[PDB]
Amino acid sequence: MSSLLNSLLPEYFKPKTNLNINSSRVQYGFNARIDMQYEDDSGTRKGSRPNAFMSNTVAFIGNYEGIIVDDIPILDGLRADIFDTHGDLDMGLVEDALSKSTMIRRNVPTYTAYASELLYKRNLTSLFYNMLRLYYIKKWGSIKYEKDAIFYDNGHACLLNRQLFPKSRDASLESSLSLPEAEIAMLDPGLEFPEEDVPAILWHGRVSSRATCILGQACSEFAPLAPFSIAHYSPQLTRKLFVNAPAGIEPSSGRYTHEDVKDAITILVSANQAYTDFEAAYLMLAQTLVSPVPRTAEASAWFINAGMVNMPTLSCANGYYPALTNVNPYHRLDTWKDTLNHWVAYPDMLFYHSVAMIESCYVELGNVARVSDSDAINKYTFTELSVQGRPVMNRGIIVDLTLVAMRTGREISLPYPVSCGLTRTDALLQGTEIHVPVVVKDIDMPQYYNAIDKDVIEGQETVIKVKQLPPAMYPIYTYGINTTEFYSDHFEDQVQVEMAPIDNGKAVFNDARKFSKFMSIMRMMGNDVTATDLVTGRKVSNWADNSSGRFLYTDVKYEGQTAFLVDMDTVKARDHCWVSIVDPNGTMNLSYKMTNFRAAMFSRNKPLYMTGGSVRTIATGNYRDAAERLRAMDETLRLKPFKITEKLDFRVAAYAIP
Amino acid sequence: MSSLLNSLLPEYFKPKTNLNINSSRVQYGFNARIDMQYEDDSGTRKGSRPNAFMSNTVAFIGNYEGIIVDDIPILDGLRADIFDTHGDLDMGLVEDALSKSTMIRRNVPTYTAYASELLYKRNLTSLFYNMLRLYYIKKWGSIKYEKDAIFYDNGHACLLNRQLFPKSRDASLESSLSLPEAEIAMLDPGLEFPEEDVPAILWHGRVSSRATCILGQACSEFAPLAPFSIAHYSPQLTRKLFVNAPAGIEPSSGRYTHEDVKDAITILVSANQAYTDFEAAYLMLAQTLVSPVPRTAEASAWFINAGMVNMPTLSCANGYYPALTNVNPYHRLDTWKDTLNHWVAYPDMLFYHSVAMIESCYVELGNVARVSDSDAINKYTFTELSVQGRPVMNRGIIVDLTLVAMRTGREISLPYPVSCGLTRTDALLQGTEIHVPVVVKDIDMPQYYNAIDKDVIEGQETVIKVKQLPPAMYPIYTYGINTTEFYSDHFEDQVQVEMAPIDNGKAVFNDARKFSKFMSIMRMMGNDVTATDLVTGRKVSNWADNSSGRFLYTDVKYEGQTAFLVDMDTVKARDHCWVSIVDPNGTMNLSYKMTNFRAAMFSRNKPLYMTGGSVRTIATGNYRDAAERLRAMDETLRLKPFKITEKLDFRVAAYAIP
Amino acid sequence: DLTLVAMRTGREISLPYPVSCGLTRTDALLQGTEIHVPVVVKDIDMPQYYNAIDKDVIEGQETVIKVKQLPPAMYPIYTYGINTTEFYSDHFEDQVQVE
Amino acid sequence: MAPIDNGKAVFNDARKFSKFMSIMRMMGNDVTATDLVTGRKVSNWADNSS
Amino acid sequence: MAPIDNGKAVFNDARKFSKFMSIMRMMGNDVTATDLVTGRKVSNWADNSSGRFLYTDVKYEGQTAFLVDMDTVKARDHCWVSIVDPNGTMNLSYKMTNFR
Repeated sequence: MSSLLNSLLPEYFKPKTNLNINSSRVQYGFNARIDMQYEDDSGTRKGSRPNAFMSNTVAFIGNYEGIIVDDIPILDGLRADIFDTHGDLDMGLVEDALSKSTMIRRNVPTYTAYASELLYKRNLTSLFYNMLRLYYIKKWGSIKYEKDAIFYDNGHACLLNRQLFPKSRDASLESSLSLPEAEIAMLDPGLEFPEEDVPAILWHGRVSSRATCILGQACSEFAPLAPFSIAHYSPQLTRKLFVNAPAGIEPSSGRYTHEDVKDAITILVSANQAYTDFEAAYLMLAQTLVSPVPRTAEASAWFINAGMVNMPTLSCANGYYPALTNVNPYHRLDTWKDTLNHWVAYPDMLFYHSVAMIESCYVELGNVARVSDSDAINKYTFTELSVQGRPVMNRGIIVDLTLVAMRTGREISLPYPVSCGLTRTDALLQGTEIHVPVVVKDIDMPQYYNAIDKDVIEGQETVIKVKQLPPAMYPIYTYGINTTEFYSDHFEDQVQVEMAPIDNGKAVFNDARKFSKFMSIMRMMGNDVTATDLVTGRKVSNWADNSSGRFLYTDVKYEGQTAFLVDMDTVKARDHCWVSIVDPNGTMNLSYKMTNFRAAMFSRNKPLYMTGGSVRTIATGNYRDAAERLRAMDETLRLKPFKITEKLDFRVAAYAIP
Repeated sequence: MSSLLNSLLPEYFKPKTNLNINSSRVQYGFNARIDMQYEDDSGTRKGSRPNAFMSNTVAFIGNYEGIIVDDIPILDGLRADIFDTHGDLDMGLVEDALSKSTMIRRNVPTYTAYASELLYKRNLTSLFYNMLRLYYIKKWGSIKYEKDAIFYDNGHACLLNRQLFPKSRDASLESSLSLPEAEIAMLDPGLEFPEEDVPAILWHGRVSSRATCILGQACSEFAPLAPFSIAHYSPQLTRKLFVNAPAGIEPSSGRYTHEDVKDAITILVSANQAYTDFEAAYLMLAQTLVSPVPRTAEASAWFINAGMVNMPTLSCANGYYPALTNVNPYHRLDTWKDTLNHWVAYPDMLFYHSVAMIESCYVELGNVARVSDSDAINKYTFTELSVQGRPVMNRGIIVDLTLVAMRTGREISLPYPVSCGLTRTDALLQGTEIHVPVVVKDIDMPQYYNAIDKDVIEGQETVIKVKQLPPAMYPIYTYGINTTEFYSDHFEDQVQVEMAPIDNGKAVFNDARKFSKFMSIMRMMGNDVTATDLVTGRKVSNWADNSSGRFLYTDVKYEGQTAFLVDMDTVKARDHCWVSIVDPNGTMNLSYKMTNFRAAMFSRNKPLYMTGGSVRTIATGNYRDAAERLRAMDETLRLKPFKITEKLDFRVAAYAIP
Repeated sequence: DLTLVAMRTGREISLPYPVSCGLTRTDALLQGTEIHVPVVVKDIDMPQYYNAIDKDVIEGQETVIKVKQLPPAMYPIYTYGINTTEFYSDHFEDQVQVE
Repeated sequence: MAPIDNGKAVFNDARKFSKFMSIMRMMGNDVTATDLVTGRKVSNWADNSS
Repeated sequence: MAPIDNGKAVFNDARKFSKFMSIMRMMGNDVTATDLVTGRKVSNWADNSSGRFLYTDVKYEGQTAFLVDMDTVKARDHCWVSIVDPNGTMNLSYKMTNFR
């Protein structure tokens, strides 16, 4: 769904057609200008940060596994006459439709019996999913995965790719997969009984020598060596695949270019009228394509256990009964060919749509994790209250699109309630502390991180405990579309806090909200302050994340209640503007303004520049030549948003109906 | 009748087409949120179970035996001209109709004489019944039956499959039956005198190679090895079967799929004009598709002796008189094709219609068994007063439909008073003791159950004496639509047990009604209560079921005087998500509230999900409006043009609609 | 073929029965791949003009031309200036100003 | 208190800490608080008269 | 801005080419383009004294098309305004004050 994911990008940013990705890691952000103004009891001070880079990091590494499941049928592309006055498939009219379009009327009773059983299981989403993955393996087939490389690196702790991904070796993306080929047989017209558990698809003219090899490899098993996002393990779709081609198919060549895969997809969709089936596969890949690099070491807990990708079962009966597919197809929405027309024009735009989607999900799960398990809307019952359709199960895409609705605060709508794709909320839905394996870089590691072994040596491999899941990403593209108090991602804001009395060289902050505001100010001024949690006896630091220049309360790494002892004597000066002061006095007022946003992308510690021309808009209106909006709002999936209502605690988040 | 069985299903239940059954046991039910409360002089203790599963276990096994009986003729199908004003065959118009036809002139006088006997032989219910069973045998053929498997187990008593079903070998449903084929001869139109005691049917065009194999096996003896419900014992319907098909009958293929049986049925109903015959066969199979696993150990008395199935004799004389069947048939009700049209569209919906019917019957036979013989509407005379027709004998479908009418509280209407199918009320009307076999687990069994021995070592085969039949199923689909105080299936309920501090926990229940509600609500709260009768000296436990989680008064297994001593310092916490009664003092007040309902099904201790399209309420009007429409768009290939439009680039072309 | 004629003339074509028989022309178009047409050369300076497979070819050699986009096979003559487009430029009056 | 906290409560306010510790003693409960800054301990049972 | 195919942007028009190199000079980016007709390299940094670009620095009267090298854009003088990668329609609004 192009028009949906295209809306998530910020109004100032309009990306160009091509993007030459040449690495397994891409930073994306913006260069903003901050105009700070400070006032306290001592006096006033005015400064200005001329260039500030706020960015996340996203990679092409994510452990996933495929399962074949049975899902709903997509009834789009079938002729409009077989459907009655309502949006329902009548078997009374299928008998009539097949009868009028043949001379041999002996086969009508047999044809109707088989058609009735097959039409209620038609889904080509799994075939297009694999065909799309083959396109990007050939295009970006020079990305290197080194086993003894770094995953996260702060200075105290470190995670290697040996950990998080065991049973892996060093390989390029083209060298990862060695796909076998399934038998692409020809369906001779005259066969009366459709062979069971084998799909048949239509084709335009002669099946090319290259087109055979693509369809053969798309249906086969995926068995990777290196952990890659677009080369994840998938079960075998089918053994055989019939093709009702008037001209006979040619034998498989063995080799194909990425350009040849586009020609295979464009023909397969046009012949079968499977435009809505492609839209499902497009959204399903947008989830998987890229995975987040964690903000802090604790945010690696999300990516330990392998998330399951629900691939629908491959079934189709267009090859057997080509009478059912004619020139007047049935569609629910009039904008039902937009997603394919967008991809075929601008293939590399999927990267930006993928980054936009996975950001929105992992940002909002930062809030859902902090919700107490004694309210109406909680981690267990947030999807069920949101959805207003009838899917098979609240899994895959339904979970992800619910989180996008909660982020943007708008009603998202799909034509069919499809439940296919990655489920992320697995690490969240379990009342157990997660054991992230880490490497010790400095001797003073146990003071900061909640480590098992309290005495360590540089080189030792230990384990750290994570109870509450912290935010994996900060808002960048979705910055200021709706501002929560937790992130505090405002354009303009006036922070007011009262400074605690400095007894010896230490200031006690008993309250939780005041402590968050204090360290948030001192960070924007650019003062590396270090405080001691009195309950646990572990040191917290506002400079936890360098990439995103902000302080979240989850950097304390202790759910519950505590009091902090801030060290006011050892306040280091890392980055100093003219605003920056060391000695606060009385009531601290900081008023900042953010202006002059401009998007910038970094890859392999150099600037990554966009190539090609400017993207012209392709989009169809609500009506072509349709008079009355026959609402048909019974079967269509609808996802209602939730607004965060702030309360006194500040540690707990709460959702309400707007 | 699809219509009346559809209304039995709950409002929240939204069924889909396909149901992938892969076992011989299904736990259908619903998930509800129970808000329990315990109020006392000391204070209130609140609990909340967010997902409480109330289930009824249903199996695919059950001993049945078919017998060929004489039943009324179904006159729906014959041309409307030969019928008089009253609605009976006016012989004289038959002789007129045969004379003005395409019949051989020398046969008219001899055939007209036979008409008086042969035209009143119209009942195809037996053939359609067997052909429906062949459809489901080949569809769900992979289900297994093990000999030494657990039929029932409640911890104390165990009942194996060897006990109830001797002469039983372990085998799959597909490998159970080995059906021999009956002769399908071609009717010679130039036959001198019609052969009575040999049925002759009509057919459209040519009898296919597979249709011969299906009709051959349908009119044959069912001799099963494993006691399956859809493969029970049936006698040989007929030896030979004539088929008036001018196009010759092809010889038997040998093999056929489940889709080929649907092809055979749709041709047979259409040619013979026998839709009311199919409606009778649909309701027959709805009774005897699935049998309920007994709720308690002593509720196995219903399934000891084999209940007889009444199959009406196969008799059809359409082959001899082709002229009398045409396109203008005589029918009583206008909605006479609705039952077939429903089955062809949604075959797997019969499973839901079957469980709805047996749950309605076995619930009502529960509270019919607890009435004294000295009454107006009693055990023996509940069918006679309800029935306002003229059936041959009050058996089969009449007894099952009258029980459904009592449950729902509505008027059930059928077009013909047909008396065919299973008779359930067999063990009830006998009014004698039934001896169910049991294998013991513990050594302290015969205190609880009314056993034949008083001391029994573990692993011994004993006998339980059941006098009054307890309810076999708890109401789940019919929950709080026609509520009785016996089952106590309310949304809101409360009980007030009155105790004084002078009593050291010990309470005596003089009343029987509130004893039942106390013991039931304590089990929702997850507390194992063990009462002891003061008069007799037996013991009862509220934990006497692992499906519904309720206490019915028939679990006492004795009718006498009510003096139940419950000691409230021996209450043990058994389940999870439970409220604790540590030490009560004064008057106790228990209460619960069920708020929302969500349909759930379980199989092999895993969730069984419904897949496929959205099932609609098919009406007679929804198809014949498309017949009124006719697709009246004159079938004329009108090709509309597209004017090319030039813009800035001129290299690429752009087409407009006008 | 009838729907292409309807686009050219700009009128509504009506047949009594929706019959689907005859030649199908749109075959090489829908494939959307490169086609390899054979050619015998006359001059030696051929492969500058045509997108040939070889860069130097002696006269009388059998070579191959790579055709990607299909050029028009016929120019409009009978349908000249009835439904005019700017691509063909089949006007009665036309002018161009080179500055 | 929230369920995420495993029984442990921090009293930032001094006024309601006094009322909590006092009412718990009427109810006959021996509470022993520990100061986070200094590291001393206080017990509500510090009298046998009032 | 012309579409950057490989690492090269074709400027067919004469006026648009003059405005492009005039912007990139004020930002302070030493851009080098190749005249396709003559086959000689033009540079916007021709005169250091006067900080502006005239069209006569091409040194070819007549009509031509320029192939601008977008990969080899050096950074001689950088203010905070200065960017290397232009995208779509470029707008530059400057004000000159405080002459001495």
